[PDB]
Amino acid sequence: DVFLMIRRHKTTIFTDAKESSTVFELKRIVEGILKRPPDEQRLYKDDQLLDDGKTLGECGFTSQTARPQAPATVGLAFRAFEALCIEPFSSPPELP
Amino acid sequence: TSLKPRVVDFDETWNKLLTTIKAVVMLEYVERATWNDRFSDIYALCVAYPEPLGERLYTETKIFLENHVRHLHKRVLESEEQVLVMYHRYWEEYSKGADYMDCLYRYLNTQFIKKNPLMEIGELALDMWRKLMVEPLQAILIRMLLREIKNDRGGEDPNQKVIHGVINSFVHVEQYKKKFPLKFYQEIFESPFLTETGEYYKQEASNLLQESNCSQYMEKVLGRLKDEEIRCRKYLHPSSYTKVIHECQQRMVADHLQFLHAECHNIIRQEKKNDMANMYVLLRAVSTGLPHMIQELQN
Amino acid sequence: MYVKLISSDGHEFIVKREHALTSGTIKAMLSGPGQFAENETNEVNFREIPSHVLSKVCMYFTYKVRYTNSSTEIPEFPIAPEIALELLMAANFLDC
Amino acid sequence: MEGLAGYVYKAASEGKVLTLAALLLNRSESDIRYLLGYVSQQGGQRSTPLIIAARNGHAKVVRLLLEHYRVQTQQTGTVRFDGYVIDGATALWCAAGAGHFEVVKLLVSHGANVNHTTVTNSTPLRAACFDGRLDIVKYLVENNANISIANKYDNTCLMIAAYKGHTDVVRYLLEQRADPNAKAHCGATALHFAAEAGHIDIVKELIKWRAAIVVNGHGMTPLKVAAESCKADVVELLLSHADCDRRSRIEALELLGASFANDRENYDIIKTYHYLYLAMLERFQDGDNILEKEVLPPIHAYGNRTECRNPQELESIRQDRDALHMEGLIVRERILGADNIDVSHPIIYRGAVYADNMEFEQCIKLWLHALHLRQKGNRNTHKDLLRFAQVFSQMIHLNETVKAPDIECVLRCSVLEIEQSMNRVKNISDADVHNAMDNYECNLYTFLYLVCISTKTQCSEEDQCKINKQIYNLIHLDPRTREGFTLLHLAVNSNTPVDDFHTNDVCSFPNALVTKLLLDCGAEVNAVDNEGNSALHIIVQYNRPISDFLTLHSIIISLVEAGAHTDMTNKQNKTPLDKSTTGVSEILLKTQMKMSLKCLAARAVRANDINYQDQIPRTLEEFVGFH
Amino acid sequence: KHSLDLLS
Repeated sequence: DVFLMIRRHKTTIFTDAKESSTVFELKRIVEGILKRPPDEQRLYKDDQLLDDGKTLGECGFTSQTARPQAPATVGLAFRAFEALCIEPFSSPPELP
Repeated sequence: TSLKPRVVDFDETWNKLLTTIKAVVMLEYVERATWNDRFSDIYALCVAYPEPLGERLYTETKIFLENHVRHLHKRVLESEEQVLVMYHRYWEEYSKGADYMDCLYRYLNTQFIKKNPLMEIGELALDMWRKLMVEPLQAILIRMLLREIKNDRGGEDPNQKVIHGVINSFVHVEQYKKKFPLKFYQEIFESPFLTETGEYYKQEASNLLQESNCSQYMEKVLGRLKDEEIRCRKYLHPSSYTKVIHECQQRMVADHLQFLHAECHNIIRQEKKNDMANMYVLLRAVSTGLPHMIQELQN
Repeated sequence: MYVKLISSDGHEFIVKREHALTSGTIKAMLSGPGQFAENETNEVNFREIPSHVLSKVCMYFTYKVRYTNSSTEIPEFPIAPEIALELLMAANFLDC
Repeated sequence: MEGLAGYVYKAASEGKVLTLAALLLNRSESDIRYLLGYVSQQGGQRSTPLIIAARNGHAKVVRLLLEHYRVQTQQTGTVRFDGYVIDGATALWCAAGAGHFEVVKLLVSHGANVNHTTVTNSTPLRAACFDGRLDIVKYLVENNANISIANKYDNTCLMIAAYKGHTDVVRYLLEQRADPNAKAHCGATALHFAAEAGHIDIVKELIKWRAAIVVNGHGMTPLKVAAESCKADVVELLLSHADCDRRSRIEALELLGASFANDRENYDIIKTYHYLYLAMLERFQDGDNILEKEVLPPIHAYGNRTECRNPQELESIRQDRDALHMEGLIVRERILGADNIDVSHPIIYRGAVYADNMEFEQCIKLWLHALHLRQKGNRNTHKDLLRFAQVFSQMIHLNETVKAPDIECVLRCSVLEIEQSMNRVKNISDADVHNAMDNYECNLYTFLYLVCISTKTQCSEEDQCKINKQIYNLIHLDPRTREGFTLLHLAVNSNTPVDDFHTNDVCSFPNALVTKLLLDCGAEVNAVDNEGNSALHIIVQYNRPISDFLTLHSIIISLVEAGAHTDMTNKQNKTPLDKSTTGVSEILLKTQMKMSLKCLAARAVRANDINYQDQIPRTLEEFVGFH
Repeated sequence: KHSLDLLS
């Protein structure tokens, strides 16, 4: 019951995982979606690296901080290392 | 560009939209980018500033449809003997074309037509097929159809796909009617068919009775009924299965009970097991078949 | 099974296909001569929806899929004051 | 000193000669016997340190124990697993089974029982050739081993060796005058076992030993056993034995040719036609002694063709794969009488392949014949019913009209199978009670899937009447799941298992139509399981109300209108309102709770323990028991 | 599937 928004430069992937899951599952998922093998992509969290070993339960993706109505963003970088260059969303208009 | 109401020129957006709806009703190829761009054009017309052009979009689409199905009607009527295969070729192109155009016109359907006597484009396109292509061709269609069914009874093998699609068109063309969706199909086809199959099987019952005894008439009748459960399964609507079988029963085995009840005596009192089984299956479906045979067996 | 909803800024919001078909037009945009029955891209190009509000639409898709049959005091959907009146016409276009 | 014995057992199994010597050092004679001779449990096996030393092939441990401690070679313990719970085996039997020649020589020289008998009369020589080591077999026979000693099922040392691919031991045992005419428990000889194993070398030595070919207990020659095994090499060596006459050799050629037409791993059209044509050629060549086959009348399941008597008929249907398979099946059952172990199974494979390419009508009738014969043979068909319901579900998901009389006869077979499982679990003891209950649950679930797919098909009035009659019969039979769930509980549950195949596209639980049909056939609407949950308690707990409110509303109103007491209490005294865990189901039940003075009066009677035995209507004693 | 896995 954790919801994540995996972020490329512009590409965003809306993924759902169990409360007890690790990084390898998300790597397999983004391999199945982006057609990129996991050996050249590493996930992130608020612009700091994450390892393939530890689980998302203690990684900071708690059920009350990654609810489906407001999922937590996750970085994604592909080897062509390249730094995280996530482009933010559009600027909302001011109140009329 | 955003989703706000903007000034739209109808005579240009519609021309940019007609080239897609004309190529989606004929099941031609339109690229995915153009198809996804069109969904904004119906939206832009439907929320155009300062007066929404939903009335103009719907009226022009209806005019284009009545100028397209009528073009198809001339082509189908242009061919003399191939009107069934020209109808079916122009129906499967238009039945799926109407559905795809209804998918395209979803915003018009759910925020202008349904919100406000008007018919949605999915209903309108089909209702304009039964007014400009079926009904003008109604006399020709339900005459060439019954000729094809009669030839199928005669041993010929017509195109099952074409006949089934044409007969299924009469019920699919009124799929959007809430009350009695099969009223047209029973009006245009079943009543002309049940009357037609009634005459044909009355003639066949009189012909079989003139060259066969009761020990052979029943086997031939059960052969016709077993074939009739197939000659109506691959041609007619599933609702017509019970009506055709029941009508061919009460034309061939219930209009000749006098022949069957009288010959039931000799069938039962000689243990003709192969004949007794055939009579029982025949006489069970008839309303008053068994209550005599039962008595005979008891005696 | 992963439809790619492009936005006005190129933000490709890849979302689960069953999640996106909760909206009528995305169901319609993939119906007809836009099916592309090859499970390769299945992309949708919203040339009129900004990325910042398409992201909220995607969060709504996930939220609705999660809390459809629950009705057990569902959490309120966070709509910022400035992004409303953009989300309103976005949900008008993408019905439901 | 129990921990020391476990340490001794651990050391011998691990082969720690240094640790075992240290543990056994400075130990008295009583201590040595206690440490060497005690039965220890580890990993589901109760084995002694000497027994476990032979299985692992620790010759140094075996030599150390036998030479110095002079431990007796008569210890008994449970050895091996996976269908082997053989008890009473000595250390020699373990080494022979493990294929360790050095341990066997050490044990026998120290005084091992060469002719030792276990609980199931198993000789160490029987386990010696089981592994496949010729030296162990040669050593035991030279140490006065009786080859003729067999188990209670009469499987000698040659028969157990012929199971595997050990050519060296079967030939060696034949040199030591192995009896070729011995009969097993089902009248079987060593030729029957070697024929099905596909070992031409073992089979060809038996015919050089004058095997004296004879049918088994069921009445099939070992040549026919290899004929059905699709082993052409094993079959095409008995013609030189000059004892098959002409009828036996030509029925094997047909059976061999028939078997190639229906096999998962031995299917080939060209080889099938070549052997079938050759069988037909030999029948119709001599002329004076022409061989004619007694063809059975055409079964409706077996297509419409009554074999191919004319030579032109067989050549004409060579290009037709369907007729090629059909002709093999007819002669397959004709030889065996259609009441053998492996008659229906090739038909099952034929239908399953026939269903993989959008062909259904002829697939169904093949499985009816397979279902018909296994019922005569007292064979459980839970898997057959499961796959049959799966195929119907696949048809329905493909919006294909499924023929209804097939569903009727399959439902009749289902209720017959459920009754067979009922009296089976009535007679079968605790030995296979778990398997019997598993098959029982599978049969009930398959019957429920069949009822669901019947409700998903638009059938005729008489067909629906027959289906409801059969369901009424099964309901009167009153099945009970191991949880105490009746037929009604499983039709309203959400935990009712559905197989992973296309049944998920059609069959689902709870289902309104299935519950309505069960209540129409007079199901026990107030049935109480072991826990106490009624038919109502199971669906008021349903966790997805809003998504399928139609199929919860329909079942709630159907249960209430069928007389389900809405105030019924389980063993914990929880009304279905209490056991709701949902506002929707609780209120939807409350709208159906017609409050009656009878319920309140019964609750007040049972609340303060008022003796109501035989002082009230008999129809009220159970009513009070509801509360 | 069928004979692929249901055969066994």
